[PDB]
Amino acid sequence: TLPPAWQPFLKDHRISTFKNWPFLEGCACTPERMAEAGFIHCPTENEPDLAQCFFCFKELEGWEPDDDPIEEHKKHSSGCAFLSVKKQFEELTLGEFLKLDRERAKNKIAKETNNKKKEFEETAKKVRRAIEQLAA
Amino acid sequence: TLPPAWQPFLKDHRISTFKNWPFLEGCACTPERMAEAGFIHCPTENEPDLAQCFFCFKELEGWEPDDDPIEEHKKHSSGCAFLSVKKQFEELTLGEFLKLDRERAKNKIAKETNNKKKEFEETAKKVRRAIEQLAAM
Amino acid sequence: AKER
Amino acid sequence: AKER
Ligand SMILES: [Zn+2]
Ligand SMILES: [Zn+2]
Repeated sequence: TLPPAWQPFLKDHRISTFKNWPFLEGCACTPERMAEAGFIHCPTENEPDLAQCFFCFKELEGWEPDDDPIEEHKKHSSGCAFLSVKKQFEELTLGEFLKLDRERAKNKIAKETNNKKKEFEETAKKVRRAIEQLAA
Repeated sequence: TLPPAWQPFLKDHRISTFKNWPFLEGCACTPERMAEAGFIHCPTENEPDLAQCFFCFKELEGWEPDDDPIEEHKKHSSGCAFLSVKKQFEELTLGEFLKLDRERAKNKIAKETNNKKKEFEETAKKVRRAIEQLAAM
Repeated sequence: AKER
Repeated sequence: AKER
């Protein structure tokens, strides 16, 4: 089998992650059509339709039946390199594949970074608010 | 990097396994020339020059300075598929690679199975004899 | 689809 | 070389 770390590159792995995905047969954003776009299902309490590009880590919720996952992905993360891979996985070379996996690694850090930033900003809003009240 | 069980597909990984390899600079079977042939160093007490194809698991000892590792590999395991891979590693398609990784998996199965066979035949020999020596009286 |  |  394939090393687990590499599995999300596989459409069949990504599809398998959709458990209790509301949008099925008649819909445009089926698990299959979603995995083909690079998403995996990663639901929460307050965001049960949450999905994520495995490659650029863009997160989208609030899906609708007529949502074309590829169209939604291009709009929200036009920079996503996976969007550009026209070749089939087994048709790739290790070289190509190794370069791709590298760009993943970076995207992941940049995402980890952007998150850290957002959490920072939320703290600071709490910090300012607290000082203003303490001055009044 | 690359996964642990798939490391040996990397030449530089294989080289790295040669620690206290006796045959160096002036020799034909340097670590580099050995790894290029598919060998990794796997020494023992009574067989310290022991080496092994990572792909077909053929084991060779008793090396000599003028031994060309590729020539020795071809003679001892002509069936070895790695011997046939002319491409550079990173130039392989994932299909080509997975196809290869599966042949190795099979190769590994065979060696282990063949081993278990030898062990068992040996045991079957002992048991048989014990019984013979009993009916000798 | 909305963003988180 | 020879075989183990
Ligand atoms: Zn993406
Ligand atoms: Zn071999």
